[PDB]
Amino acid sequence: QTVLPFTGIDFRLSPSGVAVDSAGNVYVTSEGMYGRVVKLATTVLPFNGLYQPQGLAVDGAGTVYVTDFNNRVVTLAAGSNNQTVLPFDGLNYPEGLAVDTQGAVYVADRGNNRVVKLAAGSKTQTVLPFTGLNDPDGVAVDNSGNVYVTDTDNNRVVKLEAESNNQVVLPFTDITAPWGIAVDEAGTVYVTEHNTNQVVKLLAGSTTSTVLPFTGLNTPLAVAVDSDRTVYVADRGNDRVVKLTSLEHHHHHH
Repeated sequence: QTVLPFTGIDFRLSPSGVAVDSAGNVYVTSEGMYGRVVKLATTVLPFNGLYQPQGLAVDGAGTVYVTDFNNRVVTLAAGSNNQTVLPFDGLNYPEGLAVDTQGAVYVADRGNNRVVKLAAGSKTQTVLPFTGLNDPDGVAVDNSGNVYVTDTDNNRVVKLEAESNNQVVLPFTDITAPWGIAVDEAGTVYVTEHNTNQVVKLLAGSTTSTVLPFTGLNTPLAVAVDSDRTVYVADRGNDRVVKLTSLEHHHHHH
């Protein structure tokens, strides 16, 4: 277990989201009235007008996607100084955000109890056929197009299967108010919760989740997983990002 050196900044880090790109750069949303996206290669990315930024994601091209409480999703192409606003419509306190391998953008529109999707280049959104959501917070999408959502106020993690289009509840053990979510290349789902200061995982097809051996955690809000399967957690209560390196047999990938 390692604390990332987010040093050389004036402001309180106040992490609300974490993401890792191809090259191991780590991106964090810094949640204040003045919002920022910070990158540890420490730089503050040139986003303008972020107000309490929440979820973020980064795709294979290095484009960074961020939701905030001005009810929008903004993107910044790699290197660019001009953000664009994606044409989502009618968001209400969007929290988690995910981007799939085809560039579609998924937003947990928490205030509207829904997950909305915008295909790449599109300008009309679709509401995904989830049922019975109640203040959903985190969203993730795996390589097969399965969508996972932390349905926070129903104390469950749901998965919209791409093959059946049916919603199923994943067997996480005694989960309460799940918040952050991420999915890795093997379909392992990682979740944080408001209730317990634990980060838990569930292997694909497994019947029991396990607790990851992090130690110092206070209020883990966000989780990300890199291609080595190292896990990163926004440990909000201690103003830091912690990572837990995977076993060596996971550090081969192409």
